[PDB]
Formats: sequence, structure tokens, C-alpha cells
Amino acid sequence: GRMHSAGKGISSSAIPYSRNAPAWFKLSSESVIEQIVKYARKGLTPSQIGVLLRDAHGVTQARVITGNKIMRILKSNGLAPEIPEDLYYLIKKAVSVRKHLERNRKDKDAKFRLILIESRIHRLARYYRTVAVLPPNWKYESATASALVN
Amino acid sequence: MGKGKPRGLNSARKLRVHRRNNRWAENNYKKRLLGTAFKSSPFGGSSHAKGIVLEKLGIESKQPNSAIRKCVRVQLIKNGKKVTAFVPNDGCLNFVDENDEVLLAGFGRKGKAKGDIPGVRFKVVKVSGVSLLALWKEKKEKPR
Amino acid sequence: TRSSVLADALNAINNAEKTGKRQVLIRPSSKVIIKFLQVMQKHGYIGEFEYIDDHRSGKIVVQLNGRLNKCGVISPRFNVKIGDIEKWTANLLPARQFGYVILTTSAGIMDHEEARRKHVSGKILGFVY
RNA sequence: GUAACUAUGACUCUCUUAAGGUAGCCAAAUGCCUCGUCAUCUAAUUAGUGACGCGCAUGAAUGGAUUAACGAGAUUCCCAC
RNA sequence: GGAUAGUGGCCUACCAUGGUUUCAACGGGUAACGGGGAAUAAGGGUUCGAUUCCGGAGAGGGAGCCUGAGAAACGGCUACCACAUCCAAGGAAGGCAGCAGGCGCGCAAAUUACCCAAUCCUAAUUCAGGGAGGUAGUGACAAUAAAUAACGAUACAGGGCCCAUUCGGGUCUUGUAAUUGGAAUGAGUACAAUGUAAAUACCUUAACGAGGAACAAUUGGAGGGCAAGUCUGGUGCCAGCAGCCGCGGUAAUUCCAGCUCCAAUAGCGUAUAUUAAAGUUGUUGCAGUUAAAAAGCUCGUAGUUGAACUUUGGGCCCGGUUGGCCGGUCGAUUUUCCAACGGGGCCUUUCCUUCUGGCUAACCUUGAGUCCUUGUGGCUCUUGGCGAACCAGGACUUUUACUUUGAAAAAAUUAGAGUGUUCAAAGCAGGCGUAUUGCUCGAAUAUAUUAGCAUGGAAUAAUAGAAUAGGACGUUUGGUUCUAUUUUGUUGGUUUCUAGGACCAUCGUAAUGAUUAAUAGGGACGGUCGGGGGCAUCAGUAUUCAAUUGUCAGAGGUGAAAUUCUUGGAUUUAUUGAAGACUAACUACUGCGAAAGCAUUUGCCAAGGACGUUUUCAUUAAUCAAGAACGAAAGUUAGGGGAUCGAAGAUGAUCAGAUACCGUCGUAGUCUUAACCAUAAACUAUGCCGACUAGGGAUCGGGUGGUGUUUUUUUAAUGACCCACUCGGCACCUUACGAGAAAUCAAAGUCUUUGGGUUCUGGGGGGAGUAUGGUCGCAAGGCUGAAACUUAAAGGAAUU
RNA sequence: GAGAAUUUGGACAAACUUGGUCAUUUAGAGGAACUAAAAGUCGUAACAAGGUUUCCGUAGGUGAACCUGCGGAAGGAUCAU
Repeated sequence: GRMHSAGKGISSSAIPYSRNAPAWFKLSSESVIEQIVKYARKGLTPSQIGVLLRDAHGVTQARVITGNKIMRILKSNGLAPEIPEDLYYLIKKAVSVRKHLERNRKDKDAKFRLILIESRIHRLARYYRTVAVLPPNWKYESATASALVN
Repeated sequence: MGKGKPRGLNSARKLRVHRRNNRWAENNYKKRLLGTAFKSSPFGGSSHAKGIVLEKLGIESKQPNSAIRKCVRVQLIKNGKKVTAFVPNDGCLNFVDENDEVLLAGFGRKGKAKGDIPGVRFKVVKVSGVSLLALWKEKKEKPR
Repeated sequence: TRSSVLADALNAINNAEKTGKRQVLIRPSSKVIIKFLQVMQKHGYIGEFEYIDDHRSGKIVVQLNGRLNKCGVISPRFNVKIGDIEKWTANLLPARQFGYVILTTSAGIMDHEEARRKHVSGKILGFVY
């Protein structure tokens, strides 16, 4: 696979067969949801909170424990970010390369990967427009991503 | 393992357009479609033609053979192109004449040269109405 | 992406039965795959097959008897009519006696022999000799 | 000067001193013969134009060949008048 | 609004700015009228259809118009354009793409015939008219049938058999004979009758009509393909034949002839198109490393394609065909013992949304019960309610493809049923009795796989439904705008009640409720990992030059030399200095990158795969016309720079010449900044994404193990390097069952047992990557890209 | 009441002139080609390490093949430290 290269990596997370909570875990849905929400209050994202809960606590997966996914919980508490994670980070990476491109103008390997980041943002956008997670009339141009990230 | 060509059920457009394009490389198709028979081809894409013989000619055979091929150069009544037709038996150049009328036909090879004869693509079958076979076998005599 | 799952399942079974192996592992395992295997099983081209239910598409482990010679899919599911089944079972199979062309008919996944006895048609899935 | 063939691109020698006019262009405002030859424009053109070039005596900042726009410049033809 | 028979931008006026299109609009071509059909024939197809039927158009070319139900008519009119007539010069008349016929054009097509008798049509209409249409003539366009000889006797042969006593008696048959003799028939010909409108022809027939020379059968062939001569005479690389390979140069099986022989045969060849052949157009079904062909490479719209999952079950009866033990029987047929196939009811949480009337036959029941061998044997019939025999009204249905069956699909054609046109192609006739009044079977059926209409199924494929609930359901209960028949004695009104709409405000009823983590992808995160990228820095000799220094005869460069510099000390030596390139050795069957490419050092800026991951989102994907970014070298602009090396050029050799190969110099040349160009044997000459089929190292990441080495600050906490086993991905390599024409190979395998998705390209060799036209570029050129004509091979791989 | 020529405007619209634009056909003095045909002249470029390995892209030069520079490829005459 790896749509934007010849890479064929199979690095992934083979989630456990057990569709129920780990038998060694206590303080169920109530306490973990509170710890998810207060982490999202601090400003971390579902992709980071799932890590912090897997690392520091015994929350193996969020959806098996609770019956609710992490950003599905944030949308339950109305504490979701404006644009989703996938698009946010890809836009941030397009602004990252483009902010260096204008200084270093012969970086044709940078300009190449900028096109790659940008033409992956557009493929996300078309999806998020179809499924209505983003409003229509939405497109990332340039010098407006500066407004989107900050 | 896809065999190149598309194998969608909704690919009839592509599968037809791809043949429409790639059919041109065929010889018969291309010349039937562009109408080469009706632009080139002294016969204007027809079976026979008629003409008035300008000259008697001695065309030299191609290299492995050696002979004088007793052709006749003839202007086509039909359009006005001047072609060179072969006289198709032993002592028939003496039968045709200069300034006489001649029914031509292809040489049995569809716009190519028959054997050793260079640049002759046609053949005399009749002179002044009576066939170049009957006069040869001494069955019919020329008119007048 | 992999465009079809019956394709690589039937291929995998063929690639194994080429070498005269006695079992295959099919990774994707759809309901359409299982139903095709069931029609193979009925006429006796296949032994038994387990369905391991990994919380996903799951997998199958089929057991062969070395009877199956050819076992293929027709990729684009051509809209076949019972008026022209004979044109398929004359073009795909060894003459007339044995072998079966598999239709995904409205009545369900069947062979040409069964579809004739019912007097029904549908699309084409594949074949087994 | 010789040579396929019928006009010669291979040979050979001697160089006007140093080099032998190359790319280009032309009967050109530069061609004597000359009203050059061929085409074209006309009924008819020593004129005009486009080609041809052993060019009496063309030619590379004594600049050569183009060249849009400009011209009370020299010239030819056409329509209106 | 006008006009029209009428609908309509059909036209007018006034408004708005719309409408078609990469699912190919529009423009161009058609040697294009469409269709029913035709030729070829595994299936799939390809090519054609001017032409017997249907429809459309036109009557030399446009336009106009009257008359009429009907025309923008043309065997009607008017004008103009073209061409044409007669003219007494003032005028007049024209329209064969109706029949016949003539020109012309051509490779290419008939009689200026007879008739309304059939088929029909028209009219005031049984009668008249009809070049519609039929009849004859021309007519090898095609198609059917099938003459050109059959039979014995006489002389030779041969072939099965009695014993092969050498016998052959030849007692049977297969032929050969220029010997022989009678019987046969039309091919012709003609009284006749039939046929016909009249005739001709057929059909049938008086009389005549067969004997090898005739009542005469040809046409193309005999080297191969390809059936058939190594036979005579002639020619002698000529004449010629020869589709193709080839034959002929003095003995030709190929030329021209004779004789034999062959293939088809009243036909046979010839030329040009077309189908099969042709898997050389490939959907079935091609080919692409080297034979022609993977588009330099990545991105990307359209296009094509796109993982899995939602009712599976298990049963609880009845009914259809076909073989079943069989004939259960009179060589025609039904029963069980007993199956297979295809089905409806019924519930297992399963629900076809169900109403108001009509219709409910009906017992879930009894109104008297009881016709009655002791009988839960049987109905004259009907309280309370079934509905599923039964609509016609309600009245809402989250939509398609797909397939089943049916409907109307003109005839002719095609397939095909029946029938002795003498047979057959045909035809739709005929058949059978008293054959005096007769009777009677036929003129079937089938495909027309597009679209539309109904019909049953709901496997495959897509779409939405409940996510800020504006979600679902009701003996909940509240107000609104409603409308609305029935009685209010007569309709009409204010408020009513009552029924039915829809709207919020509440009440409840639910599982007080509500959507899988693809050894598909995106993203985050972790320690890495690279000669990936850019920008700035740091280094190293070397090369050339310069400054100084020491030596005194050469140095260079060669196969050999010569140009070349040198005593004013060249070359060599040393101490420095400068400049611009360049990154040696390490350097590998090793790394990174989309490809091109990328090897000194440090720092900065961004990025990137791989691995790990019980993180996250949840189909966001694959490939991709158009459209884009990067793209060696050379080349072009303009600035720096110019050390080395070196197109051009100078020049020395060699040479027969050598403005080349070798020698010495040497501009442009880029190494650099900005801007172009956009091609390379841009190569792995092998498209990408995906699945499966079978030993060793080595790069990167991770997991274990070693009481291995190092580790000291006390034993080491380790860490690194190393060793063994282990995976994931990488660049590979060595042996081989399948593949390929082979060379060969991890894909070039899973391919006549042919289908995972998808893009690009090729169809003998030349001409030719040429001309032309666009397009881009400062130019050089790049992209796209033909044809005429030419040719029987060109080419790939392996063998000697 | 009928009613002819005549003529007033309207739309339909041929046809005429006048340029335009596209398509097809086609003349042209000259110029620069390409293919064929006997091989006639000049060399000998390629096939062997073809005597300078061959070839590609590009740039320049030259009677002609060709030669040379730069970069690339083995389809190399090396599958090797």
C-alpha cells in the first residue's frame, strides 16, 4: 500500500480478540470518561488521549471499556475541535513545508513533498465533505491554513 | 494478472473506443475507410478500366530473371491517368497496336507488381472489342 | 486494494490443489465465498471447511480430496439468461457430463443443472470441473 | 588540366607577395554586355515583382542578411475619384 | 398577443439569462436515405442493404401559390437561375429520377412489342380507362432438375476354385478388342388438341429424326502448395510462363507444340470488392525483457474498479411430475413397498401497513335437535364473532440495476410442421367417396436476446434512514387554522356537538430508546535509520600558475618519432602563496530517493520510508484522458567565474590521401546565480495496486536468549560491539516440478483447464518519426503525426 | 351590385451584385528532397577487438561514408579479488 510512495510497511496494532473489558481492570466507564474529558479540556486530541490512557492507566481500548469511541465522547460533551485530527495535522504539515519553501526556493524535494501533503489534504477534504463532517464550500488554498492552525 | 485491458461490466465505451482506434493499424480497414481506392488507384477503385495505347514498351525483367516484358503504356479514358499495362501471352504485342483501344484489368495482386515485371500493375484483356485470348488462339479476328 | 475476495479464495484453492496439498487457508472469507464452497462441497470437490471467527472478515481452512481439477471465478458478473446458459456450459466446461457453472440467481447461489430444474437465471460467479 | 558519364566534386600542381570571397545576397541605388534568361503582371511593359548567377567590378561594424513600426524619401500595380 | 386545423419561440412585443458538452456538444467526412433484411457460417462476429414490403424525400435548381377533404402537387400554375426548343423575328412552347427508346457517361444493364384475360385501382361507376399491372422478346445475374449413350453375341486376356498326376478340361467372373447385331430415347421437326385475351413456350401427341466422320463438351491445369508425365519435337537468360516459391543460359516433367493424364463439367476460368480462413483486431480471445510495442518519472480530475457484516435455523402437514413391485392388463395403460426433483400453509421473538362497507361459504358456537346396528355415523337450518371465498373504495409506500414469465411485436425472408409440383428449387396446394345432388384435412409452430408495458424472485451491486434527535408508536391528554353530510320543517347565518385533515404543548410506551476495526488506508506517537533535500560552514591532497632557492645540458611525448620549452639554467629539488574544480583510498552483488540523481566536515531548516504500537478516524481506496510538478548530458539567455580537461580551430605525425584514430596547444564550453529547454541504450530494453504457489547470506527496526567481550566508580545498573534463534520490510543472490520460439525466470509461474482491478502501447519491411496542420520554445527543437509509391521478406532465438 | 388593369404598404422569398470565411480540386519559373533501378565513380562506415568496441541523447566539424566533445547503455570483447 502506502498510497504516496512505493513503501509496503505492515506496521499496525492487532487489537485483542476480547470484546469485553480486561478482567484485571476496575474504576469503569464513569472515571475513565471523566479522565478523557478533563484531558480534552487541557487541549489534547483523541489520538493522544488513547495513548495517555494506554500508557499511564489500564485503559487498553476506550470503545471496549465504555461502548463509546474517544472523539464520539468529545462530540457527546461538545468538546470537539473545529476541523478533525486527520485534516488538522496534514494542514499543519503543508504549512510546515510551505513556510520553509519560500526561504529555501530550490528545495525541489520539499516542493515535491509539499504537492504530496497538499494532494492528500484535498482527498481527505472530498471525503469529509461527502460524509458532512466538514461543511460544503470548504477548500484549503494558501495563507488561510495560517488562520486554520492559528 | 489483469491482462492489461479493462474488465469492468460498465467498460463497453472503453472496450469499443479502443477497437475503433486500434482497427486503423489493419490494412484492409484503413484503405476501405479513407477511400484510398477513390483518390489514388488509376482505376478509381473499380474492377477494370478502358484506355487508348500511347506507346509499345520493352520493360527489362527484375534481376534473377532476364527478358523484355512487352508492356504497353496507355492513357485511361475514365480519368486521364497514363498507366503501363502488360500484354499477357507470347506474340500479342504484335496483336495490340499503337493508338488502339484496350480493356485493362489488375494483375491478380491488388495494386502490387506481378513477379519480375517492375512498375506494371495492369494487364490487357481486350483490344478494339475482341479479346487478347481469342485473337491469340486464332478464334476471332480484329474488326475492319 | 484487492478488487474481489472470491477471486483470490478460488485461486488459493487452485494453487494448493495444483501441488496436491490437503488443506488451504483463505484470509478474507465472505458469505459469497462460503456459499460457493458449499456448492463445491455438495458435488464433492471439497471435504469440510472451518470458519475461524476472528472479530473481522474472519478466515476459512478448507480440506481437499484431490478430485477438483479446475476451479475459477468469472470476475465481471455477466447478466446470464437461461436462454444462453448452454453457451456458457459449452465454453467453460469439459463437454457435457460433469462440471458446474455457478450462478448468483435470485433463488440463491446454484449450478446450471439446478437452475435448469428450477427454470430460473441470474448472473455468473464462476465454475468447478 | 585528367576522370563516372557526356559536361567533371576523385585524383594532380603552383599558389601575387599573406590569404585565396566563407555564411550570405544580387542585373540590387553595386551587371559593362543588357532591353541578361525563365516565370509573372498588360492586348502590347527598355518599367514592376519573384527566381536563376563564372557576380565587367556583391559580401561580412569600410559591416553582411533580415526586419515590425515610422517617412512631405525613390519606385510599381490595383480600387475610388 | 398574433397565427395555426390545432400544441409549441411557430411568429410578434415586453421581460429574465439561459440552454448543449470529454457519458464526445459543436464542427468536418460519408463513393450514408432508415428499416424488414443480405453474404459468410462452431460460438462470438465481420461486411453490406440504390433494388420486389414498410416508411422518408424529390420530380433540372431554389422559392411562391391557386384549386381542393387532401398538394406547398410539378404528366398544375407563376417568377428567377441553368440548359434548351419552333420562329414568318412580332411571338410561342419546355421539364422521361412513369413505359419503351436515343444520346452521353462509362468496367457495367433489355423491346420505340401485345393486352386489360388475371391482380387490383379510379369514376356518375357490372360495361369505360389504367406503359399500374400482366403477356411475349432480349437475357449463361443468380437458382432447380439433368442428355451427350445402353445392351448382348464373336476373339483375346486376366481373378476366386477339382487335383496345382506338365495336363488344364475354363465348368464362373473382371475386362480388353478400329471386331459386331438388334432393341431406346429426345435434341430437333410438325399435322393436331391443350395452353393463351390472342398468340409463343411448356404439358401430351400423328408422321419423320444415331451410328463414329457423329446429333462430336468444354474450361483450366500436370515442379511444389495441388489431383495429374522426370514422355517425344522446337526454342536456347531469348521468346515466354510464373497469384507465391520459381522455370528457360543446348538433353526445360514449368516456355510454344504433339501424345497421354488430371480437376470441375453445360459450365469453367479471369479481374476487383467482401466473408471465412484470421486468436493477422482478440468481449469470448491477441501481443508488448530480446521478434513491433511499458507511454522518463510522480501527482491528479473525468473514467473504470472498489474488503467484511444485517433471517441463519430447526422443524410441524398437504399436495404436481418421472423412474419406482409391476403389469395393477387388454403390442396401447396405474397401485403400493417405495424415492428424486421443484413448492404453499405453520411457529420457533418473525409479519404481507392495515380499514368502511359489500359476502362473509362459514363453527370459534347451538335454535328445536335428531331423521338413528349399541355410535361425536349426519344436517331442515341458523343469536353473540370469524373474514381471507370476497372486492372497491379508502391510503401511505427510502429508490434502481439484475433475472423469471406474459402481453403487442406487419408480411416477405429465416428455422420449421404437413402435402409425390413426375423429382427439386418451388407452390400453399390438395385429399377421398355415389366420384349424378358430393363430403373433407390444411394454409401450423418457433427466434426476433435493445427500449417501453405488466408480472414473480430479492442471491450480487450501489443509495439513504435515528447523532444539536426536527427519531418511531399510541384508549395519552391540550389550543390553532380548518372542511363538512345528516337532521335542525325552506335554503341562508352566530355559536354548537359530531367525524375527518395537518400544527406545535404535554403524557407515556421501547432493550423510558440509537451505528464491525479488513496481514485496506489516513493520521498521531516512540527510539531509530539513511552517500534523500536545501542553505550556510570545515577539510584534504592533487592540478595549473606565481615568488624565492639548488644544481649546468637536456626535458617532453611516443609503436617509432616530430611540433613543443631549454643554458637568459628548462625538466627535476625544496620553502611557500594563489585560484578554480574535485570529493580518491574506505567503496561493497552495500545505503537512500518518484525518476533524474546523491559519498569531505560541522550547524540549521524542513521532510521520508521501515519497524514498534491493547493509539486514533472509519472506506477516506486502486489506476488514471484532460491537467500538472520534477526531469542526466548537451544546448540557449544574461551576470560572476574561468584551475584542469576539451567540441570548433591551430599544428606535428601516420597515410596513397586521413582537414580522423596518436602528439602538442586550444576558443565555446557547462563548475556558479537567475531564466530556459524537456530529450537519453531516461533500461530491470520487464506499467502500477492486489492474492497464491519453493536455501543462504546482508541493510534497517523490533523480540528473546550467551554465566561472550568490554564494562569499575566496590560487586558493575547498564549501555555498545559481537554470537544463536525469531519475525516485519529492503536491496539481492544459489539451486529448481510450471511458463516460453528459445536465451532464459521470485516472476516472464497460477494461460485453449483461456476472466482479481486498472492505465499505456503494437499489427510485415521500407517510405518515416518524413510531409502537412496546430501546440509550446529566444533558438536549437519538443509534442501530436500521415499518405502516395515500393517490396517477399525484414527480424528474434538457438544449431552446424 | 358584380367587377378588370392600376397601385399603397406587409411578410414569404427566389435571383442579382459585392466582399468575406471554410472546404475540395488544381496551374506554377525555381528550390530542397525521398524511393527505385544495372551497380558506373570515390572511398570502406558497419558485421571478427571489422583493425578507433558498438550504440543512444545532444553540440560542432567534414567530399562521402563519417569524425570529435559531453553524458549515458551493454544489445561488450569483463557475470572475478
